[PDB]
Amino acid sequence: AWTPLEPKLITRLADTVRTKGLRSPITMAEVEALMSSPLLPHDVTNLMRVILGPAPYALWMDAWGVQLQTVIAAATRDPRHPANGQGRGERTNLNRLKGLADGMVGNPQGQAALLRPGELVAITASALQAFREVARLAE
Amino acid sequence: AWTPLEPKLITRLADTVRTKGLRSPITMAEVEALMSSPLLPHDVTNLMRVILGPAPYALWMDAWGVQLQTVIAAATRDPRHPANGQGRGERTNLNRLKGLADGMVGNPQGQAALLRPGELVAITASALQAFREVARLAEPWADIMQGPSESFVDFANRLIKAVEGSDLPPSARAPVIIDCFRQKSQPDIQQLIRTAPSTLTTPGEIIKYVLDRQKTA
Amino acid sequence: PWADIMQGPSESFVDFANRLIKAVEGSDLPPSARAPVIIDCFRQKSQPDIQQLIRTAPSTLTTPGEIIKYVLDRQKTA
Amino acid sequence: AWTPLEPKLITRLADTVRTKGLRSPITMAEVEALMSSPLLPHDVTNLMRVILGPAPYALWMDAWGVQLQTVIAAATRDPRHPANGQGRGERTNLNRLKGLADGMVGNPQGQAALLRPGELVAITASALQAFREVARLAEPWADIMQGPSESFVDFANRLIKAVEGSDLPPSARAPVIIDCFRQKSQPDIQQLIRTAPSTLTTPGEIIKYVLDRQKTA
Amino acid sequence: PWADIMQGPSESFVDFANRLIKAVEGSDLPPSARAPVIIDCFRQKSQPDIQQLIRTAPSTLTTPGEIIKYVLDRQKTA
Amino acid sequence: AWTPLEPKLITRLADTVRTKGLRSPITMAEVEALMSSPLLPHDVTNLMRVILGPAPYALWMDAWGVQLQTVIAAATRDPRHPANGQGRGERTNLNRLKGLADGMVGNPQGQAALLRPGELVAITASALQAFREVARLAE
Amino acid sequence: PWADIMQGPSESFVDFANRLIKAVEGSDLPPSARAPVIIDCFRQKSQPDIQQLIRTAPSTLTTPGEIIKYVLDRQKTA
Amino acid sequence: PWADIMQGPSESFVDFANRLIKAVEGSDLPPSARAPVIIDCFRQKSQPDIQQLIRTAPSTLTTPGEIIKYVLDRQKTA
Repeated sequence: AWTPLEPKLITRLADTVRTKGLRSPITMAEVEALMSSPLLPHDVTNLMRVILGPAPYALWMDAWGVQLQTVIAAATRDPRHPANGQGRGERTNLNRLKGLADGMVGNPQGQAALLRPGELVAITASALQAFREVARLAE
Repeated sequence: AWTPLEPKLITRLADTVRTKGLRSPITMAEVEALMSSPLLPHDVTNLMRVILGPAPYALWMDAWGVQLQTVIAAATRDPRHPANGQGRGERTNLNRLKGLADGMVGNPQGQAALLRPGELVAITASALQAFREVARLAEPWADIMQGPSESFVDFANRLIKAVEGSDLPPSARAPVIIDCFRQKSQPDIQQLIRTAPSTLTTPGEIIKYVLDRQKTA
Repeated sequence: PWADIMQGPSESFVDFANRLIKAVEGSDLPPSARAPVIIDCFRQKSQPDIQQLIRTAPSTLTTPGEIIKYVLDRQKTA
Repeated sequence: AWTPLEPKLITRLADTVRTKGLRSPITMAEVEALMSSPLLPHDVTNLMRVILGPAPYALWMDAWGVQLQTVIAAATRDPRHPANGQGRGERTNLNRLKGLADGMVGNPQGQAALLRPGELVAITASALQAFREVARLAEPWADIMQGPSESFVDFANRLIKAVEGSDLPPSARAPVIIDCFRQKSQPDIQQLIRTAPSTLTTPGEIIKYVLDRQKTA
Repeated sequence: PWADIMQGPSESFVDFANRLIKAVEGSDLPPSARAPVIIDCFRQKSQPDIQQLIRTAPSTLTTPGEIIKYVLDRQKTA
Repeated sequence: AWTPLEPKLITRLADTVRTKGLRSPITMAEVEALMSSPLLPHDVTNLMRVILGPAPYALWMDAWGVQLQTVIAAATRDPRHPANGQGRGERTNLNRLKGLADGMVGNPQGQAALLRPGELVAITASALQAFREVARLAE
Repeated sequence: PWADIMQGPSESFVDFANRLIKAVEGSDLPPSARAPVIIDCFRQKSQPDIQQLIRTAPSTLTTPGEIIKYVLDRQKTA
Repeated sequence: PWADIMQGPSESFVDFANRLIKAVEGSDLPPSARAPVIIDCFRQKSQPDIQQLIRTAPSTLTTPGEIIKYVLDRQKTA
């Protein structure tokens, strides 16, 4: 069952990003805090939509896609990925990682249903690395 | 059994709407948050009464009625609506959707008793769409120019804000943002983007390139 | 007093509408007489530019929300 | 049996391209006309040699090769191509499409002998798309303003021309034209469109309304 | 003669409309041709301020009474 | 079998419209000339795309749609329309008149296959009336 | 003579490319030596603004058509 | 000391590059840290004309030799 993040925490994090900036160690610590439980693509996408401005959000979408592509290359380079399965029918496509696959587009409940925990942690680590890249790039 | 929403959350949401406005993405996220569980007409009505001013509340009542009427037209166009039933005796009238039917007027307990979960989710989605309409209505991208003294990140922020908070379809924002970066953004940056040895096909990539090769001054 | 409310020369229209709806709903009128009074106060107050904007409405506006939407659409940006 | 195109039609088309340019809708219509029957690689090659200058001809050769390569990739991605056959011995190589295969180099009769009708129509569609690309490349909407002394029909003509002859998708031209009518078109017409008692949802309707209620001067 | 009627530089609009409607209805035109003629005479006579006022009508005026009402509403008080 | 109109005649008509205008009696006579044989929606659409500028073309699309809608109202008001049939399965929808129906979008050959001669003459008369309206409106 | 062709200070690039390709293809060179000569003449003629524009090409341009397309995209509008 | 090397107002760029590469390679840095340091010293030293010339590089320069070639191509002849 999907539970959304508190809008109070999200508002506090957005104001933190607004006053301290993207690169302060306190901001990265707060992001790591709100990045503790494995989030669904819907959660991370809406979180970055709210806390980041338009141009940093575009940059972050780009960087997140690139990092997820690196993850999928490593996944096709190793059939023992915690997102993959043993047979070929469990291979994870980027539509399933970005939340674009069938039964997931716009629906967080179905998303949480079909996604694997390894998928969730890989998406989360990818999003964190992308946030770091964009923060280092913006300023 | 009906449980009311916390007045603390409602007060925080009202102050959010008061400071950030109706159209900010944080405000829409907060509304989506408080719009998570299917609400009864009483809940949504009181919520909009508290968070919205008088005139936005009138506009929202209008828009909610229109959206509910579209829903009821789709319902009479398909007898398999999750609010409808199979026989004709379960057809859902607008008095039952707006909470005006018998046994519901002013009583949230009876409301929660007689209403269907499909009814609740349809009412909730209708109210969310009406809120979006009123927010877009209560408060121009093609008139945005980069000032002679303005930096590029401020211009990009302003332009992306005005383009995403406009009436364009979602699939037409990126090309418009790119073509506005190319034609606005005074001729130094125009020539900087023009003479790009690589092809830039995303606003983020254009922003990164310009920030790298910009004339430090 | 609702019948003394005018839209100031420099005031925006949403502020005037907020003030007027507040004073009309927080008054001694019956509940069934607030909407017609709000409409007829939008038409006679709300300084003559918006008065003419509401007068020359190709559609018939029969609700304060519809009048507010129409005026916000076609208002003179300034 | 191969029949050449009339040099009279080719001369008329060449003069059309010379006076109107590569991108005019009349020129594209004339090209579509002379692109009606499926042409052999010899025909299209000589046609583009005659109607196009040297540099546009080089560009067109490049673009035609790229489009034919995309076609051959789709062909190896589907063994049911009207140019392909069922067995592997009918697979169509680019030497057969560009007319470079054995028994075809320089000979249009042998070309017409060995080529398939699906091959011909694929070559023809590829050449048409390549011509469109080169025409769009050989010769900005968001920078168009209505001059202080310019009439409104001239401004509308210029704007619609620049918007339709641009890189936008076909489904994004009407909203862009409308929103450019509203934000460009100096503030007298801006206020004239703003105070429209009816909702104008088409460039033609906006043009008609403005032409009716415009300030005669 | 109806086709020689012009709105004087100092004349009000209701006097001009009265004179024009009088001369058009008391003439040799068929009954089914009076309203279009009165409208098209309002549009081409009625000195260029009112001409532009009628031209820039967001609504379509299809009756002499409607044109008279619109002009009386939005006329330049002087 | 579909045969296109000569680009030479179309070029001459376009230059006629360019020099004489839309409303001259010679221009209307030339349009009536090129409107002699019943044209398919593809033909009339491309013809108006070539001879008319962008804004007159938008106006003409609007007017053509309105006139075709009046025709379809008269058609549902009389089951004996030369475009209609006797049974209800031959009723003509606006997607079939504007060339938007199935098997017709972008293909003039299939268009000529499925269309009726009554359909063609109704489309042609509608387009002529729309051209007259737009010409009277433009100047 | 192809080796004497320079892009004038006021001449556009498409005219220069047309003139150069004409003079190179209508000359005594073998057919297999025209494209490299056209490329190397684009690079050394075509006054230093376009020279630097071609020099700083992140991609490798190996055809006169590709060079023409690149230059037409990134040229200094003036 | 490498971190004290600046390009003089009148000094050419090849002399500055020679001096900087000499002082960086003949220093106490590890071998794997010389190229990034040379690049970042080209970018921050090398007086603001060449600084802006390197900044506005449509391509990404990831080697001291490539930076030197680019600057020598597009340098202001004087």
